[PDB]
Amino acid sequence: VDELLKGELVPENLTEDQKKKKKEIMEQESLWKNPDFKGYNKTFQELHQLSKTFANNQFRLALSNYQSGVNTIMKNRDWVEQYRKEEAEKKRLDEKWYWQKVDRKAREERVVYREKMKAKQDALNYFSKAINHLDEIKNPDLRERPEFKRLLSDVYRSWIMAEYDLQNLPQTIPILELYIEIDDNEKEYPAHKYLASAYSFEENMIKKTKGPDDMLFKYRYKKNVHLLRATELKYGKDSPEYKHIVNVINRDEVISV
Amino acid sequence: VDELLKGELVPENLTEDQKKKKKEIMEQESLWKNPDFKGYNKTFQELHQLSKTFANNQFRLALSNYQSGVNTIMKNRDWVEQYRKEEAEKKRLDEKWYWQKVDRKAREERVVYREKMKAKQDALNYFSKAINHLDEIKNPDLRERPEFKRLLSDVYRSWIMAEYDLQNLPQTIPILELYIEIDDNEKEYPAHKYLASAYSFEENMIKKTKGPDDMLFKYRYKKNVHLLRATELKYGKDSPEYKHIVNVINRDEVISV
Amino acid sequence: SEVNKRLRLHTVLFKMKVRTLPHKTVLYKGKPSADGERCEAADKQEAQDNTCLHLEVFDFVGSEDGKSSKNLGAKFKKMELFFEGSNNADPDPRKEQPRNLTKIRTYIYQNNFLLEDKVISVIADVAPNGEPAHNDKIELFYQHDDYPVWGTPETPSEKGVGKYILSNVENTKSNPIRNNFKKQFYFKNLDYFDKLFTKIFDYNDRDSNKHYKKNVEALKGSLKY
Repeated sequence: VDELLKGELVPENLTEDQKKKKKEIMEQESLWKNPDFKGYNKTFQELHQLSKTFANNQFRLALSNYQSGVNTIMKNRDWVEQYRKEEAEKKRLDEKWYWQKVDRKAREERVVYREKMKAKQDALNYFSKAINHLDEIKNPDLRERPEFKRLLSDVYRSWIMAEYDLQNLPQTIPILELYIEIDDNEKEYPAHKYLASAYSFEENMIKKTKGPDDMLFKYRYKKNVHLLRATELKYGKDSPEYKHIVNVINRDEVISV
Repeated sequence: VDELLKGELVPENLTEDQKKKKKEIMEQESLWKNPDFKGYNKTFQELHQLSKTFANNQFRLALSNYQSGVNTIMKNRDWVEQYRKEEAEKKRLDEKWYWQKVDRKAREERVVYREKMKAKQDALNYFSKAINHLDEIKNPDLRERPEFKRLLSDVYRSWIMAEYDLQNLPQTIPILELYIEIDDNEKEYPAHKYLASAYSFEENMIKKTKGPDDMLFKYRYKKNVHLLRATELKYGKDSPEYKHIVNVINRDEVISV
Repeated sequence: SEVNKRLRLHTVLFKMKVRTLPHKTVLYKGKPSADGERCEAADKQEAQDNTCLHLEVFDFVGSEDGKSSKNLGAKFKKMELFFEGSNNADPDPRKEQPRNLTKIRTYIYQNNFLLEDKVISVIADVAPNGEPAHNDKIELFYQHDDYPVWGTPETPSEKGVGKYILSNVENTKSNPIRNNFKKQFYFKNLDYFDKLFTKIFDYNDRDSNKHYKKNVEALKGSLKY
């Protein structure tokens, strides 16, 4: 069941009485045909944002960015695989020491890590543009369609994976919480694994800067809630791995006897 | 079939009904024979722009500019060939060190380079004047004749080749597109080769100046279209050269999975 | 032109799953809907029940001035291939024989939000193969600002308005509408989707070779120890 098979949000083309109403209005605009008209008051024209064609264009705008941004990730992996392959194929005619190989190996790992951070930022720019297009649709009826919930979740998933590569953990928390409230995305364990790490980063910074304990307790609690939830969704309840996490959480949290 | 060997756009000169019409018209104007008359209203005189004599005349002017512009390039090659011939024939009695040859040979190149680039701009003006003579003809009946198709192709062909040497690549895009819309010119690989470079040139300019992605894709798309199209027309489809180009375009463009 | 004959080879897409698609390109397969006007997307894209191809390319108004993100309108040009009969028994899409075309439908859409201008053009050729000159069997349907309503035939008073056949228009030297229609738009439109159909298949066909090679590569990792 591919929601994005047709590449649109809602299909667009019945009642004879309704067909009669559309006839008279269409003839009214025939007399008042003026392509150069520009409304001083935009309130009437702003209601066009509720039209189905408006949402079709916004959806395909955001969809277009997602394809470009995802292409950046895929093209980067293709070149990294190609670049590593070429390195082992070229002849090292001036290397006869073990430490020389390590330095040469460290050169490639610098180049590869240099290109990845460049690729992620280019992709993250596209995913940001896709997000803005999805958020300028004001029709709640069109916000519940299978096509909409498919792209909104796919954009967020590719956005967070790109954001986390750039060590920007605290920015992922608001997006992660909105991701786990769409369809059955809360049932996924990877969506809870990133939540475990993101709240752990905020736990350290509050402790490191000697901030309020109130923000520390809130971020620590959110970490334990989603760390345990992630294991439950992957290794299952009453499993030896689940038992281990209970020991850590009870050790880490506060219990009143 | 040689269209240029005709020497005219159309040979303009039967029916008794038409012949009787000619005799009565010529006598009406013969009574009003005022060779010094100049009409205050240009509208009636503008009808002469639709005549066959007018079109038979603008063809000669463009051809003369084309033929004269050909001689500029032709004579330039004779000069350069004779110039480098005389350099090796005249005795060098003060030449006994190796680096004497390097500087003297490099001096000839700057002399030759000045000769060629001066010839191009000298020839380009003739080609540019030829275009303005062809675009002012307002007889659609005579615009489809074989003679017009040959000259408009030859004028555009030499115009694009000369403009390429002056590094005026972005100015060849409109002329190249109009060149591939005439007869079987779309089946020639050189015409699509320049389009690959010209759109690549515009692609870099937007990339260099960091312009919008919209214009980048438009030039990127047209680049790959005429890059692959030129590959097809030279080695044939499913050729080893064709296969490699597809892989290059595969990483270049954007794909969705 | 012999172009539509080359479009017969595009029946291999039915049994080949589509994964690699160019940017802003939509393609799926299904069964004809009521009246044979369009195609309905099937729930399964690999069954032999499908007899049609759907291919859509969409763009944005304002991409020529860098204002695509300004939301100035929407547009898309899509073409479909209608096939007759069932698919072959074997599920292999590499070996598929050319099949006739029931009809070729061309759909042009272009809507401008600011100017409130909408142009919908539908072109259907119910005789793709069989006769080089089948002008009277080419249906043209022009709509402008929702006028006329869908399915309204052409009237003698309003020539060119509503659904009509290509043979209605003239081919005089004064207004060679028919000859230009073949030279200007129709010939280029068919070739554009002809290469695109081959473009999609070759991309997905190539991925078959790689996964065979990927398994070979991981096996060579045991030769080092």
